[PDB]
Amino acid sequence: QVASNWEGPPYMTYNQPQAGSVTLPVAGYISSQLNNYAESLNDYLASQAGV
Amino acid sequence: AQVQQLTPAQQAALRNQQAMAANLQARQIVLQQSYPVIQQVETQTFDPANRSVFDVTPANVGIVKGFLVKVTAAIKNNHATEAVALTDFGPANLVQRVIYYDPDNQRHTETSGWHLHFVNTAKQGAPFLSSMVTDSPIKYGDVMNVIDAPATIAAGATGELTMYYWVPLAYSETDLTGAVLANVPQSKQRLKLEFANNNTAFAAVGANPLEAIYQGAGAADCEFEEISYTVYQSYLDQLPVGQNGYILPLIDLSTLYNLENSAQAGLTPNVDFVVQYANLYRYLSTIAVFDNGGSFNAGTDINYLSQRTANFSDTRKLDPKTWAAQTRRRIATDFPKGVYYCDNRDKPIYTLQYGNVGFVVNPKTVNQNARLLMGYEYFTSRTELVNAGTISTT
Amino acid sequence: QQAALRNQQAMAANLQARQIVLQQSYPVIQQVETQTFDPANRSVFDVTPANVGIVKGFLVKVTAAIKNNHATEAVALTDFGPANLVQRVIYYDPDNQRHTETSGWHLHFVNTAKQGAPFLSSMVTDSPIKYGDVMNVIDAPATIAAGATGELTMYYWVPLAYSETDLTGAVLANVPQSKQRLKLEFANNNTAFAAVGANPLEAIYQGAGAADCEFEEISYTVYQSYLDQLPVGQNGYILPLIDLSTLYNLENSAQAGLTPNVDFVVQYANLYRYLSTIAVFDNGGSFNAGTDINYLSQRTANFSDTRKLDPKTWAAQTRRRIATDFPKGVYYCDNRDKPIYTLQYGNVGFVVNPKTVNQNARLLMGYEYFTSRT
Amino acid sequence: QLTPAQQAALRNQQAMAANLQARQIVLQQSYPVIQQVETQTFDPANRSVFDVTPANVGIVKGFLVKVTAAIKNNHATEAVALTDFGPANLVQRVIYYDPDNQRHTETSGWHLHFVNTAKQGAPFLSSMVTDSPIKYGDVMNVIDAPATIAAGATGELTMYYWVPLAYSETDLTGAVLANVPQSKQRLKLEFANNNTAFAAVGANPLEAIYQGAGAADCEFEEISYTVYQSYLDQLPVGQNGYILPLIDLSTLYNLENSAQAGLTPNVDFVVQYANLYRYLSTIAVFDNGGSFNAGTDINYLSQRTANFSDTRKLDPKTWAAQTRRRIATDFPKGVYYCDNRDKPIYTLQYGNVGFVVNPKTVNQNARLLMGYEYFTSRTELVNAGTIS
Amino acid sequence: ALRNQQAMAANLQARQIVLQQSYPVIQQVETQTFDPANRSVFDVTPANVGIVKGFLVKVTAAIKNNHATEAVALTDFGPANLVQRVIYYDPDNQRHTETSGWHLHFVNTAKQGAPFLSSMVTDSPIKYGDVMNVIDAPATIAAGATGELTMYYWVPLAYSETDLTGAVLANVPQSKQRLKLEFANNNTAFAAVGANPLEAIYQGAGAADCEFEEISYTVYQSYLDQLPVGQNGYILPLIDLSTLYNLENSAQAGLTPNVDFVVQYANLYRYLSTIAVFDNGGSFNAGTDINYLSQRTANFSDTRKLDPKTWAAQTRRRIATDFPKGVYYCDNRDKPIYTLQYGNVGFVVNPKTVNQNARLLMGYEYFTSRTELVNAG
Repeated sequence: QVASNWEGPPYMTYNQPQAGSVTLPVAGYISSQLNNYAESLNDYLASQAGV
Repeated sequence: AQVQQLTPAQQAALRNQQAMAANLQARQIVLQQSYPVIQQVETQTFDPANRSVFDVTPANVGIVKGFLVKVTAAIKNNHATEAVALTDFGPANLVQRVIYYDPDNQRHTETSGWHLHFVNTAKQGAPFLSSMVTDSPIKYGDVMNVIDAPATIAAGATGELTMYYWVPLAYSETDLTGAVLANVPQSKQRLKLEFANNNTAFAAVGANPLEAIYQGAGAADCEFEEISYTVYQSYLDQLPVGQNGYILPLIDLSTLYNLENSAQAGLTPNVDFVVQYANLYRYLSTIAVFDNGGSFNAGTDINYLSQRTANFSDTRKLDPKTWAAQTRRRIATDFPKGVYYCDNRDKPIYTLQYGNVGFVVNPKTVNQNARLLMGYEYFTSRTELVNAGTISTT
Repeated sequence: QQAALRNQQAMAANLQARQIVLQQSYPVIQQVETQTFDPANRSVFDVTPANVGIVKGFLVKVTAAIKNNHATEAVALTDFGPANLVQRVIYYDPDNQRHTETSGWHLHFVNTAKQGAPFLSSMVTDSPIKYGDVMNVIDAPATIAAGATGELTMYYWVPLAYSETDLTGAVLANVPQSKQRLKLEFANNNTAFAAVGANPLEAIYQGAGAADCEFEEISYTVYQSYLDQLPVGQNGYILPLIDLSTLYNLENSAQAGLTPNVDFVVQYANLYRYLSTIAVFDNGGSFNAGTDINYLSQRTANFSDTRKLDPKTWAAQTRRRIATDFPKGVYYCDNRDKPIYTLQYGNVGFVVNPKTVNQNARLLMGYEYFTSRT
Repeated sequence: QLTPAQQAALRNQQAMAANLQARQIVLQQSYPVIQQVETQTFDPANRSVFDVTPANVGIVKGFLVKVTAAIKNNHATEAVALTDFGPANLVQRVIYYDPDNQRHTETSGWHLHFVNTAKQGAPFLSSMVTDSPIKYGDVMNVIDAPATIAAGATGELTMYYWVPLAYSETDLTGAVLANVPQSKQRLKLEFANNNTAFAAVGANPLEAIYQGAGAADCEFEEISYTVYQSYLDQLPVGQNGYILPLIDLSTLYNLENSAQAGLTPNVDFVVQYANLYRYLSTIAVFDNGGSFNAGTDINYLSQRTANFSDTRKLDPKTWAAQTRRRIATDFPKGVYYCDNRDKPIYTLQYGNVGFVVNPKTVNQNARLLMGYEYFTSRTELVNAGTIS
Repeated sequence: ALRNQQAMAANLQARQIVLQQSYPVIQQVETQTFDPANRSVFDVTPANVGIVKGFLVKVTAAIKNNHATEAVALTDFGPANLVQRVIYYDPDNQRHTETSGWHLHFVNTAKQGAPFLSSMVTDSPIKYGDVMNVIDAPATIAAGATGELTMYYWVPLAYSETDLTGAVLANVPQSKQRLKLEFANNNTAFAAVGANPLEAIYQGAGAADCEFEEISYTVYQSYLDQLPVGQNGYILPLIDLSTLYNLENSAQAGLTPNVDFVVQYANLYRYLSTIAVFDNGGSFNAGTDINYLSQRTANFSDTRKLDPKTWAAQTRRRIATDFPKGVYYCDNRDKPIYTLQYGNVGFVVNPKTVNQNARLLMGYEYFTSRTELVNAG
């Protein structure tokens, strides 16, 4: 039982920045990445749902 | 083992080495990703003729490091012709007792205000929150009056005291031993504060000025007016949640950093009076007050002070001036009249049998109601701290 | 993140090279300029330092010969006193980059804050051996009577490196076309003697006879502390590269617009990593020992306060750092264990909630911070 | 490889790494013990030079010497007053010798006090005056002396001296190994007598304690001394025997003093660092013919290197400003301190180093009293290539 | 177990070889005369030869009474208060005996069976008796007179001359043994009228002007040279040499009348004897201020609960006389008191009259094992 997107309990880790993380980027930036934007939303929702 | 009973390499073998490698790794994660916050949690003004003991509820936030207690007092004299003068402990006798219970209902620190003030002095390296006198033409010095008390309250005058107490939970800002986790919806955590009455804060001429604040001929009519106080909680916010909850140093939050105190009696002149250090504590400092029957002398009633061990008898055994010379290296002054300090921070006393290490006073003149008022400072650990549970709302 | 391992491997190679320079080189301190002048003619002077080695600071010695030419009245020393002898100090890098642009009283207070004691003062002890005020390193008379002449002296440490063991902010001045520079402005006869009822902020003496006080001379001497005999390898100099890339700066400002019982927020700049903060509540030419401020705080971006304290409890935090109190009106905030970066945790500001605000009341804000290009 | 200059540099790098490893094993596993070795009360009119035998136990770190004294002014009307060195002149000379006849310290009384001050950051065993209403301060009178002994009065003196063997409590450099069977160690102590501790009005008050118009009738009553030995016990034992820092115990931390004469006004007066020591500090006392001034008789103090280049050359008020950065006060009137602990002076790195004083005023019988503090080790001196 | 009976049988065989092949030597270590107004504490450093068995300390003194009219008289502890405190240290800086002078003297009496180095009065017409004055002191010293004192101490390391348990093997490469000696001085040896005569030598109305003129001491060292060598090295008793025979004194206070005051045997040692000195506020009484003495186990069973005259009757069976007033001896040499968890056997005294500053001075001798149990590796 391991999950590739599990960052911990989702009510405790949803607004938590990561370890190094001086400045965070945005998850998507037609004008920029599009299928990387859609997979950055699917990976976040898989973290909040646990596989 | 030649001097100590447990010889720090073989007292490290009595501890889990895999559990303390994981404990130091979790402490440096916490100190890297958290933020020091200090918040006011409780304020109250009272008259001590009605109520003097107060339970203060601290906030259930982060990992708590300690409490800063500001006590302000106003004192009326109300005598016809006589004045009173400040004692040696003085404004540090504004708090008579301080007790802290953690979120697990485990008692942490239980001592008086004079002993809490001296451990606050001894860990700084100077008298606590004081301003030294210098030659500088730039106006430094006593501007804000952090700790302040009048030296003499005349017949029909009012004095204003101010005193600060640091109630330690964690040992230092880096060593998080004795800190408690309070990031919980509810906890059995309180801070009990006993304050000075009109009975215990004024002593007449001849009485024991140990817990008193002012002493003089006009002390029978001296009254308090207000003993307003303020509590500040110092904690670390934004704990580094990893997988399965908070990343926590488990051995650090299960160890207690305690500040108990005691009172030993039974002294006779020109023989050793040994006070046994207790079993299974890790002693860090010892403070002895030689209450010689309501009189306090500057070393002139002690032959020698010592720290003794069962095998290897005396580890230090010094004159009252030579004992005070070891103290002047640490706090850059010496303690008040009758107070003797012993530092054991680089080699803590942890001795696995009861009376194996003791503290010795060899007095040379002993009055009737003579006693030693011991004050200790130590680490202990009775509990283990397995990992916790989460919510997972449906 | 894979990019946080190389920026920690670059710190490990930098700290390996810092302990090579500090262990295998020579600390030199040599006099670069000295000059004696009359402040009626000029009071702004430029000092060309030596371009050698790794410069890690300047020691500035300023003397003065103030004479009171009044008929009957005297003047007395202000609270800032001889720390207002240098009005401003500006340092420029060999690449003509400005490092430190603070004033004189703020440079003295960071010198106080980095020592743990009042800067270059002798503490009074009980010792029978005659220690104490023997040499008068920092000295000024308390009063100057009518017809008298007071001799002043004052020392400033202008820092480049952070400390003696930490070479962060230091300057490598072995460059060919060096533009290294140290500006200095001094007190003339218009900014050092205030009348009664004036603002004694930048003044030195104040009293009923300040209308006829004047300087006779001001002499200055600059000493440069640097590291000579740097380790040379096969590929060249062995240097702490991201220690000389970092600046260590000291700035001051002046904010206005204070309202009673209203919070006054001064925002921290997002590009700096602030180490300390000094706030001087100048309440219209009047200074008070906390009796005109409700609280002081360090508020974050949302609304969250981190140290919201009474002015007596704020002073209790500085007494376990510098072991005394700053003069009345001066408030110090220490952030050396965790610097205010305000780029990795929101927009932090500095709050003063005043109780009483007079006309033309301002809030002077001294800063101390690191700066790089990360 | 194969060159004895770099073959010796490789095994010196391995011996230094094994020494720093064995040191922190000792400082973690040992226990600090301090115990009394000798106490004696005497009269300086009979005898004033004493020799003390310390115990050969453990690793000896140093000695704490309490000196107590009583002084009566038997003059009819005139009083005396303290000098600037004061009760530090109760001891005139401290000499320590190894169990291998290696001299460690030969300070005077005043020079040992100033090194104790400069290694603390404050005047030695003093109490700072604070604003606290809790009665801290001067309670026990650890170092005490009356400022004035009137005609017919009596004054009690107290003084403490740390005689260092090891460098600090975390650096065991200069400490004496004594848990092996060897000869006895020797701690000689010369005290002040009735000829050296009272000076008339006009005499040189360098090594005096009191000075005044009634100093001809002043005398000692008693001098007591107690010596405590500070050492480490329960030393760790490894598989090959004791685990000891082998080049820290064979290094000497020493505290010589000296003097020079022949000073000319506005002419640089050089005192060379003679031997191949690693000098850590330097105290210059400008005895200007019995007069002691606060920098007004010196143009500049300096330190030169082999190519005549000053590596520091400061005003006397700027020389004292660097002193206030370390000990948070000024040394007494005429005493000049030079800190070199971060980079010790070593006359094999950049050539011959000297100490320069350019005097402004020079009186008759003027001299410069030096005090050194240095390391001494055994110099390995391999041949590099050619012999001719 | 049989690994403790076999290892003890090899210890007793190796002790009989040492006691039959070695030669007893007693030789002088150090002599010194001093003024106690100058120095009082002396550290003696004997050589490391053979198997050390103990030290003989001869103390000579001279007391001058400079009072005008009044005289002083001897206390009950007498010349045994010449040495105030004696400490021995191992070659490995391990303390062995850390007791006082009067307690060392009474253990010397208890090990002999008679007052130590005394001569008994007999009916013989041949002039035996007090010929040499081995231990001697005048009874009084008049105003203007001078008295000569002589007193011998035996500092023991081994238990007896046939039992080498407790002895020190000083053929070790560590360091030199030390013998620290605190002597009396002018602030200890003379007590006024009504003062505490516990550690004084003379007491009376002229004690404010009694001064020491000189104290001289001499230290002898009894050791066993000519040690037997076997096929593998020194034949040695490994349990007898890795065992300390120690003498230690203590002090307890806090007594109230008709209440059992209990002094607990701490310190998991094998206690061989106990000496209790009832100092009832500077007054020493012959059993008239004590109800009984006992040795109860765990508040559980008295084992020798006796009144003070039957307690002294067991002492006359042992040392053929009585110890002085207030001194009470308890012998446990046949069955040594060996507590095994802390708080297992106590010593009880029920007083009858308790004055101010009344205390109880304990003195123990015991066997114990040390650390670094390697047994001559």
